[PDB]
Amino acid sequence: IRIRLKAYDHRILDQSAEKIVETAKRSGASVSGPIPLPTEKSVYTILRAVHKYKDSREQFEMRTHKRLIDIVNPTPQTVDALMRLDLPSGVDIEI
Amino acid sequence: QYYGTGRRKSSVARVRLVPGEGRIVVNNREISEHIPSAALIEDIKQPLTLTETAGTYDVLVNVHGGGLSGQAGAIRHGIARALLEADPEYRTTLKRAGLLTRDARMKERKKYGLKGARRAPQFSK
Amino acid sequence: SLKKGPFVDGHLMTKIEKLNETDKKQVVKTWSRRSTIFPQFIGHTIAVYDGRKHVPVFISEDMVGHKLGEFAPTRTYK
Amino acid sequence: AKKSMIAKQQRTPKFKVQEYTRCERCGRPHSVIRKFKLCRICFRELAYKGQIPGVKKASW
Amino acid sequence: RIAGVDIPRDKRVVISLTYIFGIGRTTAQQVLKEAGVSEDTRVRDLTEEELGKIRDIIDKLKVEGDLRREVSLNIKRLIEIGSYRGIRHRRGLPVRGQNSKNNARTRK
Amino acid sequence: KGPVAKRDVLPDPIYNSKLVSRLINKMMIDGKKGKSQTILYKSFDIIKERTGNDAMEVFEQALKNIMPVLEVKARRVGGANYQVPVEVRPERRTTLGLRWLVNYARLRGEKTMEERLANEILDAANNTGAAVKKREDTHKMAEANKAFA
Amino acid sequence: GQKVNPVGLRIGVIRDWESKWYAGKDYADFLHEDLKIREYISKRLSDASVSKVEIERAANRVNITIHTAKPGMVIGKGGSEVEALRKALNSLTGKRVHINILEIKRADLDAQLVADNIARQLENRVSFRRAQKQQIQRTMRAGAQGVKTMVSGRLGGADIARSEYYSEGTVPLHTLRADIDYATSEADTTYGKLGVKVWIYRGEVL
RNA sequence: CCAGCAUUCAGUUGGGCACUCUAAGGUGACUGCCGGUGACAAACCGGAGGAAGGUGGGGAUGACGUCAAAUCAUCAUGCCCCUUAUGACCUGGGCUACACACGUGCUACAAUGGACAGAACAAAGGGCAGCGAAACCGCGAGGUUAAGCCAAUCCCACAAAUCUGUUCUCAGUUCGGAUCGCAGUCUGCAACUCGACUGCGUGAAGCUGGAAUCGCUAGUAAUCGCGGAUCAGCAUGCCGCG
Repeated sequence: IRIRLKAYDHRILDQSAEKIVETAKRSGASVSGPIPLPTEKSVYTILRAVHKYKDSREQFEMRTHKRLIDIVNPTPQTVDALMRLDLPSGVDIEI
Repeated sequence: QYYGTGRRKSSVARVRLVPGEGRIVVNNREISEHIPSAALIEDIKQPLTLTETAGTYDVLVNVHGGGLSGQAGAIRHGIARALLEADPEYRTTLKRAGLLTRDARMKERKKYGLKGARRAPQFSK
Repeated sequence: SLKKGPFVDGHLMTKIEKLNETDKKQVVKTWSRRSTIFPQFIGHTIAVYDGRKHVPVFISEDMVGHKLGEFAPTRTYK
Repeated sequence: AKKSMIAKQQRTPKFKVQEYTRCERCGRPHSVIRKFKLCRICFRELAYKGQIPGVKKASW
Repeated sequence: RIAGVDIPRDKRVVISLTYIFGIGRTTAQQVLKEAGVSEDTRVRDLTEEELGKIRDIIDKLKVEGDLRREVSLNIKRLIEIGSYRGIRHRRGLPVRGQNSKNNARTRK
Repeated sequence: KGPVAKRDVLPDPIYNSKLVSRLINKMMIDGKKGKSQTILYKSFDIIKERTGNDAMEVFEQALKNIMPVLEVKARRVGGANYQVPVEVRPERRTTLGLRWLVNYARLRGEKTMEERLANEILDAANNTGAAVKKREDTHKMAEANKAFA
Repeated sequence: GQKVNPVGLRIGVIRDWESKWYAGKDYADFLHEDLKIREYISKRLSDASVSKVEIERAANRVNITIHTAKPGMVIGKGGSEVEALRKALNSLTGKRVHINILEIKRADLDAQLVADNIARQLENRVSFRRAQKQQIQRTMRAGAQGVKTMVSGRLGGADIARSEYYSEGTVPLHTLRADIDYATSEADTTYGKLGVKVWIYRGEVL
């Protein structure tokens, strides 16, 4: 069982971290730790001026950090619990 | 049996000191097998030579990443910290000779508008 | 191109087969500088557009392997 | 030529090569980004109003 | 000499033969592949049975005048048929496709 | 502002010195240590051989015929072009000798700098040499301009 | 080249986003479908004085939180006005749109609507003298640790265009702990096009 | 990720949370503390501890205003002007012209080099009509089919300089690689003007450049490759990385 969270904000994700982990722990699913993973990030470089000034740039960087969730036991009571999870949509859970 | 880690110019070294005779093995390779230029061979040996630790400890090396002088440069910190674990007595002798710093001279990032991270391109009038 | 055959437009192949089937005839204003030259085109005179006019050119047994764009002087100089 | 240049990009051209990029907010070519389908100036002022969910300032 | 113009007697086997017009480096290697002469001997010091095998391979190729003709034939071909690339060979300007306001100093 | 010094690396594998590694930092074209080190250790093997001596005693004795005594600084008053006699620091004797070694070494002209540098040192050990007059002409610039201090 | 817009210099570090979802396969076409939303809701409800919009792509749901400082113009009966909103947007999106409205306490502290009221008074032909100083005293008596307002351009005069301060209190643009609301708003005048820059310091975080 | 534990062509099979690494939260450096200084103040000088010492290196951040500096061609735009045309559509041309100067960039003028072979070493980024392995075939650029990968799993990607041999011997040459011919490959409706890259040939100019000028305080100077935006296609360009 493999569950991957990947979001934009560390405050939302760490708040949403134990929402999966502790609730699945209630039915005893033998869930692994919230393992982090390297952040697929990207750099956009854009000229700051309208018209001139190629040598005066205005860089913008987009960070998508992600943390991993694995479950050992099936425990179909958790499958109903994982289905009914209600989160802010920035995290985009995928199983 | 003492253990250490080594980092210098973006490369990772793992140093562990089994009681041996001074043989240094680099991920099942040897020194001249992997690193030429015997200037750095006496330079990687520099923490071993000040304290009397000449022919008494064999070294397992895990060179990871980087380039050769940065790779061997990570070991000459990692040999020290592994050999710091043996006795903290001669740490004061080593620290006066440097060798504990983990040199913070990382390669600086290129600025936008500048060629080589401090170089202004050219100029006219 | 390499192996797709020498490129022709559909209008160029059309009227020259109408030209080759009966008799050599009047010139043809082509707008297809892009097209190649086939060995059936020998002796057929056609008008290639230059940018502002259709210049008439000749096709011989030597001007075979190239395209029509070799005969369009588009940038006059002195 | 603006609204026709918006329209011609939103038509179907004669060939698939003659598709090009246009940002649909301040429509002009010369750097509409592929990921955002947005323009070079229009990336910047839209970033500074809490929009474009990912991008912030850049410093590493 | 086989080309009618010499090779210097003290150079190696490949590179002395590259002075032959029409013959470059990799053309020399294909000949000596058929010759099998190890490519590093003094070309003052050969045998003619070894060098007779050097001759007939050169006899098989467009080497001395024939390669001087056919490109000059092509120059005389494409200029006298119009063929805009002919005019770029004609006037003293580049041919392969370049700008004109920049250097181009190989031809004026 | 104020004085700011810089760092340097001590050892040498062969000829276990300090100033030799400073010469290794000289002739480092474009960031090549070992490519210059390949030039260096092949040269001193000849220097040990071609003159049957230890190459260290050949080396600094050649330097003593290069290491100057007086620099010359300047002074512009109108267009007079005045000069100033300058005492050379014990810092600068180490530095400016290496410049007058290596610049004239690569400029002489032989097969390799294994051969250019080796015969240059003997031209400064036995001090009849082209780069030795570079020391001497500065004294000739110092002897004329001595009158100012 | 003058001062950088202090919202985007603070976005993510302290100030949260407005557009909030995750990118899968359509992250260009999420924005175009959402930029049409903000242009539509600012069109019909500029008279309703709607400040800011946050958008959630909620797995075939669209959650829009609305900050206005009054529902009474925006819900009307409560059932009446919001159904005309969701019927238009579900036609504009093609999928479901859920709408929730949040009322703004202390309406003279939000930069989108404070600057909007100046542009209303400028198009009602009021000069800047009575304009800015009335607006600041609304913000100072409401509670604000620093208010900076500036109207730049032709003053209704003929040619000589110029910027004009009136400000009081502390405006720390470079203390990175800010909580500073910043917004601009244009104004269509008889003698051209006035721009209004207004930003308010509210108090930093410890 | 692999130390210990065997199995392995191989972290592969097990097995493991040590170590590395990943990314969240603390912690730490403050002239805090020791000495000397001046006033005793701020602060300066030295020493200690310490991974790190005097705002640790760097970023982002650019006061009031200056130049009526730049943009009606990003957009918005008052005013003016146009309208079976200054608007819209298509083909094709041109933006790439070239007697000649100028900035701005690379490749070079060689022996610290050239050629061949062997050996070993990165960081960061990118991938769904997108990457394409392996495989076979082409001298090759590549073709062919195609595993695997919506990605720390798979692919781009075998890094180059380096090191060690071999050969080269100081000359316009085994340096140069333009210019140019022929033969090719890709993408695309289409490579003529007007693409890139190989394959063969050809092999000039130049042998450190006049007056004058330009950059740089330590991982910088120079040097060597690589990734990406941009794009069907195209980089000596610019970002970014070791």
